[PDB]
Amino acid sequence: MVLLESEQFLTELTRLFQKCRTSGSVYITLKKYDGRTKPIEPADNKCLLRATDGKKKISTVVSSKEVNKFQMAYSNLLRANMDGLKKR
RNA sequence: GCCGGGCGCGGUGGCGCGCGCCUGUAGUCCCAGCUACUCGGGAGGCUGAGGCAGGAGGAUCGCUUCGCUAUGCC
Repeated sequence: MVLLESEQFLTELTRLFQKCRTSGSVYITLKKYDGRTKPIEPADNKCLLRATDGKKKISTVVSSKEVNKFQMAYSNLLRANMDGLKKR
């Protein structure tokens, strides 16, 4: 798939959230990433996040050296783009 | 040989396909065409892949529920 870095991944996730506003759903999947590139070397410090809407899909890999920078930005992006609920 | 799958709607005689919904792998991009006919063509990555039968777990399709008694010639 379209594998991008965190900087472009967040921007494209923003576009997905905006495009799935009036019609469409946003699918976000998080899973521990081993690092394999060939069918069954195995790394234990990677995580994989895939964002799709049915038509366009993007994927990203976050490691230890970038977890600290990516966590806050991802949480802020979710807070900004996941509005539209009841406030009780 | 493999590189998503399924549900409903729609088009086509048919394939490819468009829309909405749900759900995966470490593992896809582009161009719209093939012309009575079961995946049209191009460019990339992989060695294991395909089919059958059971089991638990998601969104959905079809069914549903007249007696008692009280103050008293104090």
